[PDB]
Amino acid sequence: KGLTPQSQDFSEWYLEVIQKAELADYGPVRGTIVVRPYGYAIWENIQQVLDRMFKETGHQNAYFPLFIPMSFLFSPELAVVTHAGGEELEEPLAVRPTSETVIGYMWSKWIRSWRDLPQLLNQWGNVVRWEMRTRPFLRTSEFLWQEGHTAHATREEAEEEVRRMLSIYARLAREYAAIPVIEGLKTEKEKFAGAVYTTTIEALMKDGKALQAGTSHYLGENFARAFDIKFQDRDLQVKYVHTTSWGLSWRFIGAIIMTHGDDRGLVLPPRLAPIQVVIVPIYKDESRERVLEAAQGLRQALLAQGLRVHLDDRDQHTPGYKFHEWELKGVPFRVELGPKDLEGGQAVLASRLGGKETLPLAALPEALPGKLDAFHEELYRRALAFREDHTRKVDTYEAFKEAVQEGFALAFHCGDKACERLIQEETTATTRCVPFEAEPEEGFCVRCGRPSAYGKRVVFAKAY
Amino acid sequence: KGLTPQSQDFSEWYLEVIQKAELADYGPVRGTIVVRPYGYAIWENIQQVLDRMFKETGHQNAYFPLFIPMSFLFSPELAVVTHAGGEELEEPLAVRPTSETVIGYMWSKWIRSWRDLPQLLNQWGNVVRWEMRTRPFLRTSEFLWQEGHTAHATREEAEEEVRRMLSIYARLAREYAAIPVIEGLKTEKEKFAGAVYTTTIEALMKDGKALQAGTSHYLGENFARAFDIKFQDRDLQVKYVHTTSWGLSWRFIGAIIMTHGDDRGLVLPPRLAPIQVVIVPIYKDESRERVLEAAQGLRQALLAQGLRVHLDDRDQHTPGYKFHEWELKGVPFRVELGPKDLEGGQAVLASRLGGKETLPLAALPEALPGKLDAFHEELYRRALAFREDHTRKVDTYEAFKEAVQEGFALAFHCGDKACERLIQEETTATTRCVPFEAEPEEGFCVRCGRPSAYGKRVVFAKAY
Ligand code: PRO
Ligand code: PRO
Ligand SMILES: [Zn+2]
Ligand SMILES: [Zn+2]
Repeated sequence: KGLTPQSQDFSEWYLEVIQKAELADYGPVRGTIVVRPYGYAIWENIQQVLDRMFKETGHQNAYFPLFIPMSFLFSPELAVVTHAGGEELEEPLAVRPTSETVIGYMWSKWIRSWRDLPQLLNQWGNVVRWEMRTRPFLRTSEFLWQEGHTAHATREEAEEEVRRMLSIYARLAREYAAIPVIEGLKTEKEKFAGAVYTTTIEALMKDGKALQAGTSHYLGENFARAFDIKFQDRDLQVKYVHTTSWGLSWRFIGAIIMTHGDDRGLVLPPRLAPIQVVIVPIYKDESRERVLEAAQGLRQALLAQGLRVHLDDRDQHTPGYKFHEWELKGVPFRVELGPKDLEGGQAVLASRLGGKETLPLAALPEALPGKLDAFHEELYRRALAFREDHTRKVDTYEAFKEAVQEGFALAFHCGDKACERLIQEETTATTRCVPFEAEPEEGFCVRCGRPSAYGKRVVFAKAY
Repeated sequence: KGLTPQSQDFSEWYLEVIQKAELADYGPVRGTIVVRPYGYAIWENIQQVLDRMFKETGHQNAYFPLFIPMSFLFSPELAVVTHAGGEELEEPLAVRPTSETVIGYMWSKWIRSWRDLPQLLNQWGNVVRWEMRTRPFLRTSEFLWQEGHTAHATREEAEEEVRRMLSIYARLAREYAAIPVIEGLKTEKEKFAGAVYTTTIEALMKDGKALQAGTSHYLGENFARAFDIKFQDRDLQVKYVHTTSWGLSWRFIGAIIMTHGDDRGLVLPPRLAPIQVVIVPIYKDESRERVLEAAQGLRQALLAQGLRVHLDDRDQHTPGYKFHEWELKGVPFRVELGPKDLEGGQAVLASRLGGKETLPLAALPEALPGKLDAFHEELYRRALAFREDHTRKVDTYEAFKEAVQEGFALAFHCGDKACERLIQEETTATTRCVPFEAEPEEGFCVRCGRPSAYGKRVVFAKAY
């Protein structure tokens, strides 16, 4: 019995694919999950790519405390520790749901003058925002992520940092995850608490719902003032720094799953997939040697190409079982190398996106690289296609209600929080972002009729 | 205030070098510290080296929960969360002090047959073991580490795993940290709670005190039976699995500090140093372009050699500041590139171990690799020498008392926990380990006079 098809019950599909693809399981504590190897592998690949980009932009990792003094922030989202060291604590401690306060506290002492700027930090680690309904990679009390924090002398430098980091997320999304996104500003109601403004990249999942794939905020001098973070400038004048904050959690994995997955299971993007090419040898005692020798040789030839290949040499599972598992886990390509095919110097190259073809083993190494890129380009093409097919401009609240049932709704909004909150209360849909690049338009609020704001149509959609 | 020399007050020297090398700082919560970029970079290299070794030995990373059900274990060590989701928990959760239980729980349901073995897992993350007084990298409530957990079908396979890992640790210490260690067994009184036997690698710091650089435990089937972790063997019979456990925390960093640091600050082992060669460009307005062009050229030449080089062209600090900084931070080699020397195609290459010499930029790329290797060898050499000069066979408790005041004391012990405890109560010294490879000797306990156990002399010392 297969997975509950996407069109049947998308939600139940998602959970099942995660279990079957062995991406994760559920821990003994409600709301907490354990990321199994295969799943962790995806995370590690995302860490690596992001790290490079962070480093190339002059950022450095570090590590701040897990516990934060309540004074700095019981709110529901918080997991609070009231007892430690056997005794009850005078002031309870919050397990970090985010680290801006603690970092700010530390910057207050490290920063003295322009010589201590800019501060370009990043932290890979966990955080805790309490969750009851456990949904691997989408809803979990605890989750892993990357939270970058920076401090600058000028406002201009900070704002450039925000967009720089957002773009890095968009690039990871597009060039590495084959997930098309939309860059823009969150509305006042939707921004990060403490930030003057929040930028974001919004993606559209296969079930028509939007998902924020990453975020970068301009905190101005809000945290600087709160945590007394000032410096003496070259002009001998003492000023407040301007900080920024940017993060991307393993929710990005859920994005990968709900964007490219199908009724057969996962379909991982080549440039982030732990296994780009699995090799399943087909043989009998008589040809075991000659094939494994030809298989391993391929393995080595592929490695030499810099490809992430995996030789499923397991001598205890039918080639079908293997084939199924790798299909379930979304391995881009699969090479079935057997007796008869080998004899002509060829083998069969199965594509996860569908199709097969017997090619010459000697050509595989030179071919695969370019094929993987095609595979990636195709994933993106379809995703784009899907979005185009699920995006609609609306001028009436009746058309809007229809649109947010299928995907993205481009509506005019007055800009009033109460009006936007009403739209969510009635249709459950929210504002995703006020796109940076969008045809400039003026009109009237699709919900209250009053004159539109933002000078362009806002992206609306039901979101995760 | 300069660095309190080691001979004056080693402890104050340590706290001081850590602050001055900007390795870490104290967080807003007691017993908490923040690892600064430079310090974190050290940890990263350690992660990378250990990761490669773990992977080459078939281990895969995963990520289990931060929270552990209290019933799986308020002990002083624990940091308990009693409130979450805006209400008081009916069952207070414990912040993991170690991931033995949860992983066992998971294994209970993941393991069914011998097909599901061996289970070779590793996790990189944080744990919390409440601490009152805070001492960077040695005593902190929260600390980062790597904890390996494996499950095996046979007892032999488990024990081989145990030693395999300890050896990897030992290799890390020796070949990478240039820190000589001693592989042996912890006595019954000093083993890991829940383990059959605990192996370890003991190192001697420059203050004559011992320090555990890492441990590997044979848990037998204690956890397996406790969490009902069994499998159906090939012989159709159902049996318990045998599990191991091994860890190495950022305490290893503290080891690197107290093993090679001098009165001038840190001295980092080349193979683990974030920056192996730093290039500080000294120039004037009329010579900025020429100096920087050559400096960058050298940077690229060294990178090409696979060396970790850094070009310090910060505008927020002067040359004086920098040279002092990199000395404090312990960079193995320093390259002073100025206009005059550049005219003759030269620069000053200074060694952290002491030395200077104007050399032609063209020879540096080809010489440095070798020089670094020598640097490493030298560090190790001295470290070996230091230990030799601070290890002493003792046959009397009086001599014992003297030896433990300088370093290692090779004494005979009855093996009684009571006796061993008495020794510590009296001298504060502890058994570090009963070395695997040591000259076989029979005798009488240095403290109670009763016949000796372990068939060899037991390593004693005052430890961290
Ligand atoms: O939680 C957030 O959205 C910000 C950005 C990463 C760190 N904190
Ligand atoms: O704490 C210990 O010693 C074991 C080994 C690492 C995980 N737990
Ligand atoms: Zn309106
Ligand atoms: Zn005794």
